[PDB]
Amino acid sequence: SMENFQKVEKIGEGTYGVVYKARNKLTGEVVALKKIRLDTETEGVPSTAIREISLLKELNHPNIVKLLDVIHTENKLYLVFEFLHQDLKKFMDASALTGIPLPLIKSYLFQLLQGLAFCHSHRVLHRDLKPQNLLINTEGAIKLADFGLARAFGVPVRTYTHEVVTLWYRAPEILLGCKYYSTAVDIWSLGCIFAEMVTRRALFPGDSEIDQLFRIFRTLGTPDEVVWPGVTSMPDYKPSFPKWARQDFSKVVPPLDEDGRSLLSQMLHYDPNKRISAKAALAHPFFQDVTKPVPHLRL
Amino acid sequence: VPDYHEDIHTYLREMEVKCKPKVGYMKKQPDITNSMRAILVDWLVEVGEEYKLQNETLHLAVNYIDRFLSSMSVLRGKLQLVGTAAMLLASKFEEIYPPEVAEFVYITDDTYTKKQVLRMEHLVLKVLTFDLAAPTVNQFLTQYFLHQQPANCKVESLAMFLGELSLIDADPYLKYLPSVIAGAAFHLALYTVTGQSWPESLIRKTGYTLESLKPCLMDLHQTYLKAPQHAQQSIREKYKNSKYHGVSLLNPPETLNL
Ligand SMILES: *CCS(=O)(=O)c1ccc(Nc2nc(OCC3CCCCC3)c3nc[nH]c3n2)cc1
Repeated sequence: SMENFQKVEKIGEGTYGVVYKARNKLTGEVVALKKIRLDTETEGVPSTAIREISLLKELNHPNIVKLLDVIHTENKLYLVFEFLHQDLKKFMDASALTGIPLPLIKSYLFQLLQGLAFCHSHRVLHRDLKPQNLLINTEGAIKLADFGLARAFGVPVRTYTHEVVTLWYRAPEILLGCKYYSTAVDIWSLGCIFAEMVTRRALFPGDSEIDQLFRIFRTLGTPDEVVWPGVTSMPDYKPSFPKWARQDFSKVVPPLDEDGRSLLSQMLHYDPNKRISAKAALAHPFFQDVTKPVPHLRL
Repeated sequence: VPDYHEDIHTYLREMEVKCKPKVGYMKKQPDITNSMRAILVDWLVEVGEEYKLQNETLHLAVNYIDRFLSSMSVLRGKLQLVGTAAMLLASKFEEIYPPEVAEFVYITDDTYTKKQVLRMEHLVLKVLTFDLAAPTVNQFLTQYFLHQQPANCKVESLAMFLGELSLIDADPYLKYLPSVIAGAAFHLALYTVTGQSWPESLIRKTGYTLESLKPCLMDLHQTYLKAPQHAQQSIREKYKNSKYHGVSLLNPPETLNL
């Protein structure tokens, strides 16, 4: 089964399982192998694996990590993925002194929006976009990875799992306990990541749910009924919330040009209905000169 | 999410053809029949009520079962094991808090052991090659509901009721696609409650006309009229509940206009 794979080293542990770098001995292909223990569950095959595999088999796209094969045992399931070279978090740290060039930020954002638009068109929410889950290669590609928190949605949505998205990248409608959320939560995450590529620090690094909300409110203004109809009836809204004035976006991400600021602001719109779709975002004027540069990789 | 609405609809129309069971499969099962399958699906309806599972979960489980039995010959003693594993998988796919495996062993009355349930789970995954994100009648209905003017919750619950009755009887409903059953169910509910018909806007969306829905509609109308006599009754009981507006109490029409 695994006869043809040679393990090289461990990469990390995502939402579930463990990921190793390996190579195919017959073809030479370098792969990432995700090992999933079944004997640890005499609950059986975990729901995260069932979702990740069924959805990833449908999602074939150049900016979505490619599931090549699924290898069974009674005791282990191995997912074979295309191998990428590093995550965006590592790349951002490697760039600390020198900065990420704008062409490359633009290229990466454009590509991520293509991947996300594809997901959303195929009724999939990712629900865990963050730099650790965004993988780059030596050729200038970036791809969505770790679909262990993903799910298939219906139109219109119902109530889905609340305990969702890493805190720093979590949308206000989830923090306020809204009954329904949808594709707009992934765009929110991406907007936080766009700001983060530019500054090299997380836009809203909160330490709790209430700290997260207050950090968001200090940057974008405390939302009211005018900016976001229905906020004040949302389950975890408090009328005691401090009322902060909105910051002008040229202070939020000072290196960003007018087009960039416009795009970021539509991605961080409070009202999920008004928040820009990935599809619509691909046509924003920010991308009119987009290219695909190759990054400086220090593997 | 009106912006992806049409991309999603298109995509589900494509995938419903790929997840389609084999229409003739029961003829090739030496040991089980449509009547045994009806008994099983009816039992899954009860199980769904007992654990407060989503309707979507039930629809998915039945899809898994029909696809599995399209290629795997199964003795009657083992049909419930297949069904239990299918419901487990569906719950894991679809539910926020699925029942745990022990609960699934408990509702089979220890006919089967836990390791049997877990081993069937894995066989079902192998047989379906992990392709579990199947379109259902329920997923089409939900989209079709957005074309009401205005929403009528009796129409909605009655459509779900009819779509659910279609799950019980492999003959005739296995030959119709989910989008078509949803179409017939929505039209029949809408006409029963309001007197109105399959709207223009859905002809534009789906390409289905009343003409094209007619064969399914003729079957579904008969199922509705005979629902009180059917050997299986768990769907009629479920839909007496106020959560579904007691729609199983509404009188089916004596005839349809056509
Ligand atoms: C910190 C290690 S690294 O940045 O040098 C690095 C990261 C990723 C790869 N390749 C890779 N990795 C994964 O999944 C790894 C997990 C992803 C979620 C967070 C924990 C790690 C892949 N899945 C599919 N293809 C992958 N390629 C190499 C080096």
